[PDB]
Amino acid sequence: ANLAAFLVVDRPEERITGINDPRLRNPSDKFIYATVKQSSVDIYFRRQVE
Amino acid sequence: IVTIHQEPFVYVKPTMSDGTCKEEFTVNGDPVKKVICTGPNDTSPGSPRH
Amino acid sequence: TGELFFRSGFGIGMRKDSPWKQNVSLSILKSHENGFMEDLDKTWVRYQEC
Amino acid sequence: SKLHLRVVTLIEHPFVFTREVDDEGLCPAGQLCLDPMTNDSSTLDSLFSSLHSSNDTVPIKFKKCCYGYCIDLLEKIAEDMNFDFDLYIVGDGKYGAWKNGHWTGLVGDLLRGTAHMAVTSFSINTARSQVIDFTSPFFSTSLGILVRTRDT
Amino acid sequence: GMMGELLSGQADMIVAPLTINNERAQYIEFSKPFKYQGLTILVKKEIPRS
Ligand SMILES: N#Cc1cc2[nH]c(=O)c(=O)[nH]c2cc1[N+](=O)[O-]
Repeated sequence: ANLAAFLVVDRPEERITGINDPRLRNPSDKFIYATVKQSSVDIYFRRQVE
Repeated sequence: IVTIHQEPFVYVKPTMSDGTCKEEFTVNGDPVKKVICTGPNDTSPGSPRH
Repeated sequence: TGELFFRSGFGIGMRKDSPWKQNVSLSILKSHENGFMEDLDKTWVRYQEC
Repeated sequence: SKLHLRVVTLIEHPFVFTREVDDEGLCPAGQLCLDPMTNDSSTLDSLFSSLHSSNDTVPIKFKKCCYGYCIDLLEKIAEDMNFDFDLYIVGDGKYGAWKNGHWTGLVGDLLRGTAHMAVTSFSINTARSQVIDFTSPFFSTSLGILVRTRDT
Repeated sequence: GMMGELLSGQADMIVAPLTINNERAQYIEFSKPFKYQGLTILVKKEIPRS
């Protein structure tokens, strides 16, 4: 019973999706994501106080 | 003052015939307060709605 | 069941700029923090037969 | 061409956040705020004069960039009410209570004839509502209790 | 009816569960609410499955 339940359970998957994700809403150490500095993205991606 | 009958916020109960009404108490025996209210449409129909 | 939606508040209505436009507000606040509404809510709005 | 006045406030998430200062301190998307750490009116006036002038002198530690909810709505009223504003964190962050015959916190620095407004998480009941005025409510709270979940 | 009576000047206080929306909040003045409320739904004693 335990083996069958464990086999059914295993399904990690779950790639990052979008702009509203639990992984992409708070920091950690396992998700250090970057972007080239002082360039187009980073300037805009700073004004959003939200 | 003017008040609207709508359970369970304000009740309306038949007047005890003598001139006052029932003397009841809470489950804790606390002094259930009450006043004397005259209102239309007690029964029947016309005659100033009784 | 379910959540709540379309919030509102059962105020006490009073005529425009009536002579008691303030004192009722004062008393209702001082009570509304002094554990009164909770007592009345326990004694009238909720029961425990369920 | 508009009025000039102070507003005094607090730090309680998510009403009024804190953001670490710039390279030089312009606040891209924020308001420039100052931490006095002192309940003295003349000191504050001195600091304001030093700040809005052609010769500034202030330790960088005293400057911060304030932003969030309540500041947002204050910005909407300043636009609608056509007046600029400064902003400085309160001395101690202790709300308003009676003690030793005195006041403290927001009211402590307000009834002392220092500031002109107060925007924050800030309750209203009896004692505060008597000594000083209050406006209409703009939020409807309650008291919830918190317990660690997922005992499994 | 009720609100209409309030615009008649024979009685003034209206002490009963009167809502406060903006349209009704033009001709009279209320106090700070003493009760929050909203439209809710019930279904049944939840007891599914076997
Ligand atoms: N309780 C109550 C109650 C209170 C009300 N109060 C109002 O002001 C109204 O318009 N409708 C209402 C309807 C109800 N109702 O029947 O549920």
